[PDB]
Formats: sequence, C-alpha cells, structure tokens
Amino acid sequence: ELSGQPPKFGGSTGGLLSKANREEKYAITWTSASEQVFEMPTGGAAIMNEGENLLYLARKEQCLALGTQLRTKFKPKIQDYKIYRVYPSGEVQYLHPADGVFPEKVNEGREAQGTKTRRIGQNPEPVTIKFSGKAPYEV
Amino acid sequence: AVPATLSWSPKVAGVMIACNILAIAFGKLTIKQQNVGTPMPSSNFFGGFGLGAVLGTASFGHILGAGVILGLANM
Amino acid sequence: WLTFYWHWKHLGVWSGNVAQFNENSTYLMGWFRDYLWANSAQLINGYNPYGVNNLSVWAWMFLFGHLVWATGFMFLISWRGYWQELIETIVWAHERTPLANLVRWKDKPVALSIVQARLVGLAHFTVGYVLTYAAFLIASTAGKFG
Amino acid sequence: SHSVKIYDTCIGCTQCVRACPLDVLEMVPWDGCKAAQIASSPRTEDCVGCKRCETACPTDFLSIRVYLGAETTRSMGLAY
Amino acid sequence: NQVVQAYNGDPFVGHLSTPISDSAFTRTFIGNLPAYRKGLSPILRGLEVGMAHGYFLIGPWTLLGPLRDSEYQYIGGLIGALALILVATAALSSYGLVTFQGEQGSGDTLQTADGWSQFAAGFFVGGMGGAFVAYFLLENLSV
Amino acid sequence: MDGLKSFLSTAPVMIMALLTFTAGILIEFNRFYPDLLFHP
Amino acid sequence: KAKVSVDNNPVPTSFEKWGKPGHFDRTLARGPKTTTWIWNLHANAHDFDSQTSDLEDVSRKIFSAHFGHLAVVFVWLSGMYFHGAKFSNYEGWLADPTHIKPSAQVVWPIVGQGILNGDVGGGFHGIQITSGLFYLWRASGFTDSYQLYCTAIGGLVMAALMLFAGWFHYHVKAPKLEWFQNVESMMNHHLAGLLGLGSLGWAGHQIHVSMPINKLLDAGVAPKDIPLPHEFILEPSKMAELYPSFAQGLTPFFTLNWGVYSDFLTFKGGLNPVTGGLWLSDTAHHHLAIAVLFIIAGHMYRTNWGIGHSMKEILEAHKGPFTGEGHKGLYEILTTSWHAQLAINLALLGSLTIIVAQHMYAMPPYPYQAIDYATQLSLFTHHMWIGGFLIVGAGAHGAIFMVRDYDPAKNVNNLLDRMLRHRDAIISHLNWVCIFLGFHSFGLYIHNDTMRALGRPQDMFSDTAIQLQPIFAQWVQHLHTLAPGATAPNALATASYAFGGETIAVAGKVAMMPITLGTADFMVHHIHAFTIHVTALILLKGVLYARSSRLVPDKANLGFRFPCDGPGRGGTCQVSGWDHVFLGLFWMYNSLSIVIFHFSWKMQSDVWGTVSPDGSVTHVTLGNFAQSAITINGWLRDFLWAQAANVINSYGSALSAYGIMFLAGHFVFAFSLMFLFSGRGYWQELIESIVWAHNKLNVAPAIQPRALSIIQGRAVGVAHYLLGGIVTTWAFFLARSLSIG
Amino acid sequence: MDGSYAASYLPWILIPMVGWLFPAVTMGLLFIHIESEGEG
Ligand code: CLA
Ligand code: CLA
Ligand code: CLA
Ligand code: CLA
Ligand code: CLA
Ligand SMILES: CCCCCCCCCCCCCCCC(=O)OC[C@H](COP(=O)(O)OC[C@@H](O)CO)OC(=O)CCCCCCCCCCCCCCC
Repeated sequence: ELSGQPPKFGGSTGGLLSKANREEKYAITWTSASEQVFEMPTGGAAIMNEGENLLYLARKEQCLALGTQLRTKFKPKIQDYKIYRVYPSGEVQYLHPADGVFPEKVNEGREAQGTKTRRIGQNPEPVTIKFSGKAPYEV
Repeated sequence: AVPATLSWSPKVAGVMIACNILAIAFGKLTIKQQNVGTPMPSSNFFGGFGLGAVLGTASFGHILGAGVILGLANM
Repeated sequence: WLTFYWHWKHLGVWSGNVAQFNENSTYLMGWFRDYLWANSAQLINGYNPYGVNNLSVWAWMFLFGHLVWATGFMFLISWRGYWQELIETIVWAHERTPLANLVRWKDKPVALSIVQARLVGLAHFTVGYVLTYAAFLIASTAGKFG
Repeated sequence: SHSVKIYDTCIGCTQCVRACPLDVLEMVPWDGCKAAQIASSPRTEDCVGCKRCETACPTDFLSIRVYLGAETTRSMGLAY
Repeated sequence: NQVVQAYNGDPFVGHLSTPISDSAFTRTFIGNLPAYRKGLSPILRGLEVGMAHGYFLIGPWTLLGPLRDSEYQYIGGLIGALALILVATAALSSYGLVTFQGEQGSGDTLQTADGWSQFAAGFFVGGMGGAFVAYFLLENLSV
Repeated sequence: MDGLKSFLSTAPVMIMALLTFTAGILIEFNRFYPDLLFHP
Repeated sequence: KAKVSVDNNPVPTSFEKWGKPGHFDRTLARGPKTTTWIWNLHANAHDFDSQTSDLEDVSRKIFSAHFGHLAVVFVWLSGMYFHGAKFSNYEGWLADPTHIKPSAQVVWPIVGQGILNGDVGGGFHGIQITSGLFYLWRASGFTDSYQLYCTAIGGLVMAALMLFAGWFHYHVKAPKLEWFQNVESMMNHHLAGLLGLGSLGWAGHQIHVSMPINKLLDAGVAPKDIPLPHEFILEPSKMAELYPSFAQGLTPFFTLNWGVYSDFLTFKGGLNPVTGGLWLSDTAHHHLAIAVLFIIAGHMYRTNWGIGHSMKEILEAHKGPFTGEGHKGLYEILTTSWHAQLAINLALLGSLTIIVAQHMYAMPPYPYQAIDYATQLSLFTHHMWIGGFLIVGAGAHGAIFMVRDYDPAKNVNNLLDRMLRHRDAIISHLNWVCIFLGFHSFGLYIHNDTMRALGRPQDMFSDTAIQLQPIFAQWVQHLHTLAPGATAPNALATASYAFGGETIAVAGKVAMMPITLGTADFMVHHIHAFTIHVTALILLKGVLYARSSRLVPDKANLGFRFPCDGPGRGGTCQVSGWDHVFLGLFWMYNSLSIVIFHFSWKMQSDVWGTVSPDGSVTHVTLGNFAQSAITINGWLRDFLWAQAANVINSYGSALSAYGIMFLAGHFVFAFSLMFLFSGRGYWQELIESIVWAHNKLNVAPAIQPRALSIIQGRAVGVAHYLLGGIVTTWAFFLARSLSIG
Repeated sequence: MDGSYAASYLPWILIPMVGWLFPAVTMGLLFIHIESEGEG
C-alpha cells in the first residue's frame, strides 16, 4: 500500500467530505529532515514530523499546492514528494511526478502529445467543418 | 440631596494614613519588580523599594484614602 | 425615453393642457416632477391605510417590478467565485448535519455559470423594467381618464 | 474535459509548465526551436481551464490554447 | 482537558470533535431517534416519524391561519396539516423513486427502494394519525 | 530647481493650470457681459 | 535618560524625485508604456508595505504621513473658523438665535448663483449651514468675531507646525523600530497624556470660561455686555457671585470637602429648558471624571520602573480548555503588523462614530441644537456614514493582514489558528442566520403589503392587528425612566427624554419628547439586525477565506487584490478579499440607508413638530409612521414621494442648489452601472477601433490607451455608485429638513 | 368566490388543477425524467 506517520494536526472542518470515500481521494508523501510547521491548504497550520509523512486530501490541486509550498517555502528544499490517487476500492494510482523527473524540465521518453503542427492562425474555418461534431482545433 | 462630605480633620488624616500604610503593605507582596529603576537613598527603610515603587504605592494610597474617606463621609 | 415622451405628450393632448409639456419638457426637472412625481399620485394610492380601490393590483405590480429590477442586480454585479465558496460552505453544513445526511443530492450543487449569470440577471432586469412601466402607464392613464 | 493544444510557435520557454497548477503540461524534446524542446499536455483530463498557462505564454498571441468543453468533477475543481 | 479534537480519530476529515458533535449525550440522543435507532423496521420508522411531524404541524394554521377567528379554526388547521403531510409524502416517494433506482444493497434497509417506499407509506399514515390526534386534543366537544 | 520645474510640468499640474485659466477667462467674460444668448 | 532612539539624516531633502513620478515602485519607475501605468501610479502610492521590506522604514513613512493628515485636518478646521468669523452672521445669530438661521457660506453673483444667497433673517443673505458650528461655538463661550479669527490663525499655525514636524521627524531625525514597538509606553502616554489631560483641560475651560458665559447668556444679557472670558480670571469676584462656591477657593478640593462644589458640578441630567441642551455643569463633572479615570488608567503598563502590567504576560496568561494555546502569540502579531492594528482601530473607531451619532441626538449637548431639525438630521447621517465606511475599511485591512502579514509558524494552535480551522462552521451558521433574518423580517413586510393590497387589514402585522411588540425595549425604557427615582438617587432627571418623561420644547418647536416603540419599530430594528449580520457575513467571509479556500487552495500566492483565477472550475470571478470588500460596500450602503431613513421618518413623525400654548403637540407628518411604515408601499408613497415635494419644487428659490444636486445624485448612480454591468474586453475592442481612427490621421498617442483593468473597473463602479446614492440622499434630507424647521 | 357567468362552477375546480395538480404533476414527471441515469 502506502507509508504512514501522518503530520501532527488538530484537524479542521475544511478537510475531506463524502466524495473522498465514494469517488476518490488523493495522497501526498514526503520525507522531511526536521519536525517543523507547514501550512495546511485546508485552513490552519500543522506540524510535519521528522522522517516520512503521509497526508490525505480531496483534490489534486490541493496536493500540488502543498507540493509547491514544500518546494519553495523551506530553506532545506523538498524534492521527493509523491502524489497518488486513492480510489474507493483501495487501488492507488501514482500521479505525480509521472516519470519521476519534474515536468518543468526536458527528459527523454516522453510522447509529445497534444501538439498541433500548424499555427493558431491556420485553423480551418468553422463553416467548412460544419455538421462534423468537431471544432476547428479538433481537426 | 448632594451627599455630605467631610471638612479636613485629624480623623481624616488618620484614615488617609491608614489607607496609605495598607497600600504599602499590599505592594510589599503584590509587586513583581520592585528593585528596578531609579533607587532610593536609604532603601532599607522602604523594604528595598525603588523610587517608582514608592511613588506607585503612595499614589495608590491617596486613591484608596480618597475612596474610603468619601464613602465614610457618605455614611 | 421614447415611451415617456409619447405618454407625456399624449397626456397633455388628451387633457388639453399642452402648455405643461410645451413648458416643462425643455429641462429634466420638468420630466422628473410633472411626469414621474405628478402622475404617480393616483397609482401608489391604490391601497391605503384607509382602504383600497381598483388600482390596487397596478400598485402591487408596480412594486413587483421595482423589486425584480433590483433583484437582477445581484447577478449583474456580484460574480461567481463568491457564490461558489458560499455554496461549498453550505454543502459542508448539509453533509455534517444529523438527520439531514439521510437525504442527499443527486447533482452536486454549484453556482450558476458566468454566462448563465449574465442571462439571468438580464432577464430579471428586463421583466422588472417592463412590468414597472406597464403598471405605471396603465394606472396613470386609467385613473386620470378611465 | 478541456482540451489543451500547443502550436508550432512555442519557443521552449517552460513558463507554461511551471504556471500550470494541476500538473497537466510537460516538456518534451523537439527540434523546431532553439531550445530544442516543446510543450505537451498528456494529462488534459486533470486540466481545470484556469488559463494560467496561456497567461504565462510569451509568444505572439498564444502558442498554447485552452478550449473549455465537457465539465467533469475534476475539471470543475469540486471537493465534494 | 481538551474538549475539541479530531473527528472520530481522523483529523484529515472535514470535521472536528465538539461537545455537541461526538459527546456521549449527543450520540445517545441522536442514536435513539426513530430515523437512527437500531432494530426498527422502515415502515415502523416512518410511522413514528410521521406521527410527530404531523402532530406538531397542526399548530400554525389554528392560531395564525386565515380561519383563526371563526369556529372553523381547528378544522382549518387540520386541513392545512393534512395537505402538508400529503405533499410531504409525495416528495418522499419521488425522492425514493429517483434515488435508489440503480444498484440495491441491504447494508442499510432505509437506503433502498423498497425500504424507502415503506418509510414513505408509514410516514403518510403516521402523519394522518398525529394530525388527527392533535385535532382531537385541541378541538372542543365535537363528540 | 530642476526637480521643481519638472514636477510643475507634469500632466495633472499642467491640466489644472490650463483648466483654471480657461475658467477665469469664462468667469470674467460672463461677469462683464452676462446673458449672451446669441450674437445679434 | 529616555527610551528614544533615532537615526539622523536618513533621507536627504531634494526635489529631483518630484520630477520622476512612480519612483516608489520598481515597475512604475520604467515610465509609462500603456495608460494603465498612470492608474497604477495613483493607486500604489500610499502602500508602503509593498514598496520596501524594512519594517522600520515603513513605520517612519506611516508616522510622517500621519503628521501630514493632521496638518490637512488643521487647515480644514482653521478654514471653518475663518469662514465663520468673516463670512457669517454669528454675531447676528448670537442675539436672537430663535429667529436667525445660521449661515456661513456666501456666493458670488456671477451667472445667477446669487439666488443661493438666500435670506437667513436679520438682513443677512447667504447659504444656511447645517453643520451646527454656531451652537458649538456658543457652547464654547464665543461672543466676538475677533476670537474666531484668532482661532483660525492658531489653526493655520498649528497646521504649519505639524507639517514641519513631519518633515523633521522623517527627513532629519527618524525614530528607530524599537521606539515604535513601545506599545506599553505608547498606551500609557496616550491614555493619560492625550485623553485624560485633554479632557481635564477641557473641563477646566468649561468651568473657568464657558459655563459663566453661557449662564449669563441664558439670563438675557446682551452678547456685548458680557465680560471677556479672561475677566472672570482677573476678577475672581464675579465668578464668585455667579457661583458662591468660588469664594471658597481651592481648599475643599485638597481637603476632599467636594460637596461645596455641587453648586457648579451637578448631576442634573435632562436638558436645559432655555437652550435645549445639556447643563454645562453636567458636562463639567463629566469631563472631569473622565479625565480622572483616564489619568488613572494611563498608569497601568510598566515602562521604565517595573511597576505595572505587561501586555505579553496578560495575553499569554488568558487561555482556557476550549482554546488550546489561547491568546498566546497575539502580542507579536500586533507589534509587527501595521495592518492588524489598522483593522482593529478602524472597527473600533467606526463603531465609536456610530455610537456618537446615536447618542448625540437623544442627548443634544449644544444649545439650540435639538430645535434645529436640519442640524440634527445632518449630524446623525454624516457621522453614521463615516462609521460605516470605517467598519468596511476594518474588514478590508484585516483581510490585507491575513493575506500579507500572517505566518503559520507563529500561530500553531493559537486563537487565530482555531479561527481558521472551524471557519466553515462559522460561515455556515452565519449564512443560516442571515437567511433566517432576511426571510422572517422582510417577508413580514411583503406579507403586510400583500394583505393590505387584498383588502385584508386584519391579517396584517400592525398594532390594530397581529402585533409584534418590542416588549424588551419597552421594559428597558421603563427601567431607564425610573432611574432618577431610586436606581440613581443623585440624579435629577432621566439621562434623556427619549426613554420617557416630560416633553422638552424650546420656543414653539419640540426639542425632545419620548420615543415610543411599537410594531413598526420592532420590524425596522430587526431589519437593521438582518442587514448588519449580512454585511458582517460578507466581510468575515472575506477575511477568513483570504489565504485559501476549497475552490482555490493557493489564494495567498495570488495576492490580496487580484480579479479572478480564470474561467476554470466553472468560473472564479471575485474570489479575492478585495472583491469581498467591494461587495460589502454595497451592503453597508444599503444598511446605513435604511438606518437613516428610519431615523428621519420616525423623528419627523413622532418627535419633531410644534407646540401649541395649550400643551398639545403637532408633529411634522402627523404620526403616520405607526401605520404606513409597515409596508413597502408606505415607504414609497408616504416617505419617498410625500417628502420629496420639498426638493423637486426647489427650483427658483434658494434651495435650488439642492434640487440640482438631487438630480445630480440620480445621474451618477446610473452612470456607475456602465462599469458594474460590463467587462473590459468589449471596451478594449472599442478602443482598438478608436485607436485605428486616431492612427489614420497620424495622431495616435505614444502611451497606448487601454481599457481599465477588472479591479479598476469594479472600483470605479462602486465609487461612482456610492457617490451618486449618498449625494441623492444628502440633497433629499437637506431640502426636506430646511423646509420644516 | 362566485360569478354570474354561465357554468360558474368551472373555475372552482379548473383553477386548483391548473394551480396545484398540474404543476405538481409536471414538476414530478420532469424531476423523474431529468434524473433517470444511463441512456445518455
Ligand atoms: C470601603 C469603604 C467604602 C464605602 C462604605 C463606600 C461607599 C460608597 N461608595 Mg465607594 N469607594 C471606595 C470605598 C468605599 N465606598 C473605594 C476604596 C473606592 C476607590 C476604588 C471607591 C470608589 C467609588 C466610586 C467611584 C463611587 C463610589 C460610590 C459609593 C456610594 C454608592 C456605591 C454604590 O453601591 O452605588 C452604586 C451602585 C450600583 C449598582 C452601580 C454599579 C453599576 C455600574 C453602573 C456598572 C458599570 C459598568 C462598568 C463600567 C463595567 C465594568 C468595568 C470594569 C470594572 C471591568 C457609597 C456611599 C459612588 C458614589 O459616590 O455615588 C454617588 C461612586 O460613583 N465609590
Ligand atoms: C432587491 C434586490 C435583492 C434581493 C432581494 C437580494 C436577496 C439576497 N441577497 Mg443580494 N444583492 C443585491 C440585491 C438583492 N439581494 C445586490 C444589488 C447586490 C450587489 C452588491 C447583492 C449582493 C449580495 C451578496 C454579496 C450577498 C447577497 C445575499 C443575499 C441573500 C440574503 C439572505 C436573505 O435576505 O434571505 C433570503 C432572501 C430573501 C428573504 C429575499 C426575499 C424573498 C421573499 C420575501 C420571499 C418569497 C416567498 C416565496 C419564495 C414565494 C414563492 C413563489 C413561487 C412562484 C415559487 C438574499 C438571497 C447574501 C447571501 O448569500 O445570503 C446570505 C450575500 O452574501 N446579495
Ligand atoms: C503626552 C504624550 C503624548 C501625546 C499627547 C500624544 C499624542 C499623539 N500621538 Mg503619540 N506618542 C507618545 C506620547 C504622546 N502622544 C509616546 C511616548 C510615544 C512613543 C511610544 C508616541 C508614539 C506615537 C506614534 C508612533 C504615533 C503617535 C501619534 C499621536 C497622535 C495621534 C493622532 C490623534 O489622536 O489626533 C489627535 C490630535 C490632537 C489632540 C492634536 C494634538 C496636536 C499636538 C501634537 C499635541 C501637542 C500637545 C502638547 C502636550 C503641548 C500642549 C501644551 C499646552 C498647549 C497645553 C496624537 C497627537 C500618531 C501620529 O503620528 O500622529 C501625529 C502616531 O502614529 N504617537
Ligand atoms: C485610517 C484609514 C486608512 C488608512 C491609513 C489606509 C491605508 C491603506 N489602505 Mg485602506 N481603506 C480604508 C481606510 C484606510 N486605509 C477604508 C475605510 C477602506 C474601505 C473603503 C479601505 C479600503 C482599502 C482597499 C480596498 C485597499 C486599501 C489599501 C490601502 C493601502 C494603500 C493604498 C491606498 O488605498 O492608497 C491609494 C488610495 C487611493 C488612490 C484612493 C483615491 C480614490 C478615492 C476612492 C476617491 C475618493 C473621492 C472622494 C470620497 C470624493 C471626491 C468626489 C469627486 C467629485 C472629487 C494603505 C495601507 C490598498 C492596499 O491593498 O494596499 C496595501 C487596497 O487595495 N484600503
Ligand atoms: C392560451 C389561451 C388561454 C389563456 C391564457 C386562458 C386563461 C385563463 N382561463 Mg381559459 N380557456 C381558453 C384559453 C385560454 N384561457 C380556451 C380556448 C377555452 C375553451 C376550452 C378556455 C376555457 C376556460 C374555462 C372554462 C375556464 C378558463 C379559466 C381561465 C383562467 C384560469 C387559469 C387557466 O387558464 O386555467 C383554466 C383554463 C383552462 C383549463 C383552459 C385550457 C387551456 C386552453 C384550452 C389552451 C391553452 C394552451 C396554451 C397555448 C398552452 C401554452 C403553453 C405555454 C404556457 C408554454 C385564466 C384567466 C377559468 C376562469 O375563467 O376562472 C375564472 C375557467 O373556469 N378557461
Ligand atoms: C443576552 C441577550 C440575548 C442573547 C441570548 C442568546 C444567547 C445564545 C448563545 C449564548 C452565548 C454564549 C457565548 C458563550 C461562549 C463562551 O463562553 O466561550 C467559551 C469558550 C472559551 O472558553 P475558555 O474559558 O476556553 O476561554 C479562554 C479564553 O480566555 C480565550 O482563550 O469559547 C468557545 O468555546 C467558543 C465557542 C463559541 C461557539 C458558539 C458561538 C455562538 C455564536 C452566536 C452567539 C449568539 C448570541 C449572540 C448575542 C449577541
């Protein structure tokens, strides 16, 4: 499964709701060298332990916001945070980072999908592709 | 129907001095920092108090005496 | 503007007092006083602390329009994110209430979209705008003449 | 879900990737620019259409465009 | 000492322990309500809930309703309560029809189509019973 | 002073100066010759 | 031998940076590339926190700017004094105050505005003023124009002194940061040296100057036969024959035989039957007691002799079981963040101004004020608007603090953290109470309207129908009326006749009479409660959710003032705290408008009026409030329509300037809707076309024009909207109240 | 309420149906239809 040792937090009302155990939730794990204080994206501040920490949140944006805070708002930076999606059936899908290297930097083994080979000004006219169920970008 | 007050008399002086001495007794045990600030020449006679402590307890004594004297005059 | 002009001119024509419009239509205070303030007297007295006459429905609809027109300003002025945050708080409140978690929604409540907000505000605005003037016109002309 | 498309005017400046808060973009090797890299959007199912990526793009008009479409729980950013 | 802590041992859930969220008295009072009690059939649950919810609805129309002045006052309250309970049963039945029409489970017998339908029927009959007993108490003579 | 002259030549100060000049022109012309509906 | 610590000549006094606008900001210093650079210049000016990161530098800037605002206020005050000395009929009004209207503005005749110089009685022609300055001056013992002129000169001199003080204490000798963080010493000096000493000096002035002059004036002495104020000092016998106790001297004060002073230090209460104001001896004992209390209180916090409490100790020592760390950590919050201090002070001062407005009409202090209805209404509305604006600013700058100065590391399990941790509960319960109040309260009005419309008056919520009696306020009024009897034995009359008692009337006009409370008053007070809770909901949600929210989890990185996070998540318009303030401004306007309408109509209908010599009272609107103010149609017909006859018909008289202004108010309001209802993309495209037009003729500007930003558009809309509405209400109230008395 | 027009009893039943019965029925059916899962 996953690791443990949740950060020392008093809890709040801004945390998980029913969807967490009915649709999906998210997990973020990271190893910190000191037992310090960070800001919970759900309101309030929590103490993260010295060693490994695991935290459950409701949205991927919250996990990535906490990752940004970890990476930027600490003098000894954190680079080993991992974000998984936890399905209600216990199946865990490892989301971020995808290949282990940060997406901001070029790395081999990527597929280059979503790329058009034309300029944005060379898109086909809407009238020509009428009754095709596709917008100009879709072709 | 204004409350009746008291013209100056030795009994009023005694009440004021008693209130002042009770105030100094209160400050002898209630004040946290006492030997602080500008000191007094013969500190022993004031229980090790400083100038600020002496002034504070004396002002508190006059305040307490004023309250007690007015309340007593309005018996 | 068009209908105000037509109505004032024809009120003067029907009453015979064309001089009123001929004099007081050259400055805006005349429009405010001799047309809006002056003719409203019969309308707003449709129902009184002393009684009620046949213009009561028109006074009620007049206030109804003055209300819907103002209601449109919520959607025209305030925008979505505020209401989405408020709805999130309400959702939290409903989910944590005993005896109310038994009943749960099927479609997740959300705030109205931006374009939907503009459309709804404009609709409330237009309905109030039409109803207010319709009530005023009918009531004034019916009380004065009918 | 929303559709994120990258056109051939990208200069491999990586601003769009960093500006994305939901980790939808990525840097892939390329040859059409000096930087020899281009932007890709492999995880568009996680894009919320916040348009920060477009706001970060420095090219004339936009080398990266976001078209909003069908709304799911992820793309609507719902926590409930 | 600290009367406020995590909700049921997991802080990360969107709730907090309060002297009214998980106190012993709170759980005891809530857990023994007809909608939350143990070992109660859905039909009987509905009967018990409807009895009270229709009993208390007799009030406002009897004292504030348009017929409060006339002798047709408690009757007006009764009619209002009966109409309200009827519409309530219609809404309950609609909710049951639209909610549990997919997969069916028996972990909770209230959260199933047949269970919810029985709850609605018992709620109807309890509403009638409570409204009528309230009318019988309030209304003078008429016997 | 260089900075003083530069500040005096900034946009708001200059537009205020021109506006007050024109206002004075109009005020004086209307004090000496009031009620000019047209040129007869 | 003082805690002072300053730096010498930190900022040179040079003129060059005056010629480089935008110098303070790094971005603006690059000159203008688009028109937005101009707007950012005027907006980023007095925000020093973003300009520099040195807290000491920010503090020095704030200190100097506060000197500047003091200089501006002093210039304004000297202007009022001069314009009352030279261009007023104060000496004329002082002779027959019940027959001469106050007037201190005179209009040059240029294009026919000389019609504005209306007849105020006694052969004087000028604008009637409603600020109540004449009554304040008479209450200060003013009798000559030369004294007012000297006061104006002194105000000018003080303004110059404050300006020089700002220049010195910034550009030459600037205090260090540790000097500012002497919150204990600051509180001591400002509680004792500023408030207590000020009130003591004012009480001395009242006793030694104002009270004898007013006593002589009320007896019929001509305003020129009264001696100059210093004559009561140079000849103490006259003071001793006005008050016998002055013969006794200062001995009873030091012997604590204070009873003999009771001839001029009274506890009368009520109002002066001749001037319609409070007894000046009451204000003397009042300001004296206030001075004594503040002087005592200023000796609380320890500064340099160990005697006294310590704020940090009290803050860390007040904590309970429900609150974890409790009040700990707040001392560093309030001694390192200017915005938190600004928020607290703004909220408290706004509430204080509201209290001033609410208490200043029921106990009219100044002579002949309650008899002047226009002044009462103007002062009430003015200070209430000031209070509302201050409270909204409190909310705004609290949100600013939360975004900027908050640090999670220093607030672990303190009160602030636990606030941030049950905020959903707070907002949910407050939202529910807002909905409940709105529904029940306003639906009462709608229900009454419908019942009246249908010919069902017995089903209404009226006093002759289903009644909603505010029995609690009635009980408290009954109690406060009985206070002179036993609960406050040494008081002669009630604190105010608003609670109950006799009717006090000066000349023929009622000064103050009991203000009963019924069904309509119940509904209006609960409407006030509803509007206030809603405004609090908006501002509190803005403050609590500023850092982040479920929708946007990193709102803090976007700043306090940002328009949106984009059309994503279904649309994220107006999520910042700034937008919360922008939305709260409208609700503050709505609440205060309802409050001032309530005050105006209730006063006109139940209090103000005239008195027949028999003893009967005829009110201005013949007591129609108790039956018409229970429906919206009543507030439309009997208040907005009926009472607007005095303003629309103002053309051709001296009140025309109000009528004009009234229409002006009705215009700008509508104008603001151009900015609230639209968006900047349309205007950007229109500007593109217009720029093409100016480009065709080679006349395009170098500074490329741009449509206003989203935040700027919202700000412009709200500003012009508030201006239009408030100007409308001001013109309406002034024109109405200058036509009834 | 009553009137002198022919068939005065028709409003007595028609108006409640168009005011209560018809709206209740149509909103119930619409709510049922708009929530039926699948068959998109
Ligand atoms: C020990 C001897 C003694 C005696 C016999 C009296 C006797 C008297 N004193 Mg007195 N006094 C004394 C000592 C004494 N005093 C001392 C030592 C002090 C100084 C601390 C005072 C200070 C003092 C003051 C300042 C006053 C009196 C007054 C009085 C008289 C009325 C008191 C009363 O209950 O009415 C009052 C009864 C009430 C029910 C009123 C209390 C309700 C108030 C309004 C609540 C206020 C709310 C408050 C602001 C909120 C709390 C803030 C803060 C404390 C947290 C009474 C003759 C009063 C007087 O002379 O009146 C003519 C008066 O004003 N005394
Ligand atoms: C006349 C115009 C108008 C009206 C009615 C409202 C009404 C409301 N606003 Mg709003 N608003 C307006 C203008 C208006 N606003 C404008 C111009 C702005 C721009 C600044 C805003 C900005 C604004 C904000 C920022 C907020 C509100 C909030 C609220 C709610 C407050 C809760 C309340 O009053 O109880 C509920 C509403 C009422 C009692 C309204 C009266 C309804 C009648 C009396 C009952 C009708 C009976 C029944 C429904 C009939 C059924 C008929 C059948 C055919 C269905 C409420 C929905 C707050 C909110 O979310 O709620 C707490 C909030 O945060 N508004
Ligand atoms: C007797 C002591 C004393 C007094 C009266 C004041 C008074 C004031 N301080 Mg202050 N202060 C003091 C001690 C004092 N301070 C100490 C010891 C410190 C160090 C901790 C500070 C640090 C401090 C800061 C950091 C700031 C102030 C500010 C202010 C002003 C607040 C604005 C206001 O309320 O308008 C009320 C205005 C008036 C009542 C008009 C008074 C005009 C002058 C300044 C008063 C001079 C009176 C003086 C005693 C001479 C009178 C003698 C004789 C004529 C009777 C106010 C004038 C603020 C400021 O900058 O304002 C300029 C501010 O930000 N104070
Ligand atoms: C003691 C009072 C006080 C003080 C010292 C400050 C200080 C500050 N505020 Mg604050 N504020 C206050 C009261 C106060 N505020 C109140 C009462 C409100 C509620 C409306 C606000 C709302 C507020 C917001 C929303 C913001 C600030 C900001 C700021 C910062 C500087 C930027 C700024 O506003 O300057 C520049 C100010 C202007 C350019 C305003 C000029 C334009 C005004 C609106 C026109 C007024 C017209 C006038 C009323 C009538 C003229 C009519 C016309 C025909 C001539 C600064 C820390 C800003 C910030 O975040 O900085 C950190 C910010 O965004 N404040
Ligand atoms: C669209 C035309 C129209 C409209 C607006 C009305 C309006 C009205 N009719 Mg009426 N009526 C109509 C046509 C219409 N009638 C026709 C053609 C007939 C002959 C069968 C009748 C026979 C009739 C009777 C016998 C009575 C009314 C009554 C009434 C009033 C009660 C409300 C009501 O409609 O329910 C009752 C009305 C009906 C059930 C009529 C059926 C509807 C007609 C036949 C077709 C309407 C279809 C329409 C186009 C659908 C548009 C959908 C759109 C909203 C999206 C109301 C003023 C009552 C009345 O006067 O009370 C005082 C009453 O007793 N109507
Ligand atoms: C009197 C006028 C009519 C009003 C009657 C209505 C009363 C209804 C509620 C009771 C108020 C009790 C407050 C006690 C509460 C109190 O004593 O706090 C006690 C507790 C703090 O106790 P400690 O001793 O731990 O405090 C340590 C402190 O020194 C700070 O660290 O605070 C909390 O638990 C906060 C939770 C409040 C959560 C409930 C908030 C209710 C908000 C609504 C208030 C409604 C009434 C508003 C009237 C203006």
